[PDB]
Amino acid sequence: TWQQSLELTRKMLRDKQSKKNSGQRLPVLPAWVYERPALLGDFLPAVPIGSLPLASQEAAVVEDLLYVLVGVDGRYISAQPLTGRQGRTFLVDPNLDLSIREL
Amino acid sequence: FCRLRQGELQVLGGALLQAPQPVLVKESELVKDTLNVLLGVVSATFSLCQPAQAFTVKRGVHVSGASPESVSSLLSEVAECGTHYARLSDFSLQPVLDSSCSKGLVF
Repeated sequence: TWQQSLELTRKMLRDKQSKKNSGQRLPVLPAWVYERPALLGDFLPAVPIGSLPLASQEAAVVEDLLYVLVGVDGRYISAQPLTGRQGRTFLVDPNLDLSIREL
Repeated sequence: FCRLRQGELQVLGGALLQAPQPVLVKESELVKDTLNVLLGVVSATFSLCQPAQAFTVKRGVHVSGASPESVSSLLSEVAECGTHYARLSDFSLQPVLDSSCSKGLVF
């Protein structure tokens, strides 16, 4: 996973720094920062769109996208975890208006 | 009256409208579809159909007190405009779209 790859990269960097530092100590960050997915800053990685009004559904999706772009999976469109080095994959509700969901 | 005239023409020609049979379009609905294509988008009567790439008409929208022939004809002129808008917006994305462009800073 992306977390596993990041941990492996940090460990490899630490290993290289130890092999090259001749015992030179380096800062060790609290692992809780890298081990707290709720502490990750990416996008977090809805009313029935056929039932809610197109404007009301659009407003709910607008709040959802403000959350997702601010790192919190939205109601209709939510950007989900990335497998390794990737972006958060956005999955949108399929019952929304065509042009509204497209935009 | 106009729907009756269109129906008489259709009865003379064998009901050869199918889609051109009035797509009952509220002037509000037509304005909404116009606002859709206002973004250069593919509305219902401006859908970017397979053999359209751009505005493709709905089932013959009639007018306020008319049949679909002239109504959807003016709608088709506006649909040519909105189809050009959809395609033109895609062409306007040519610099960004052609990120791996072997044409230099021209495109």
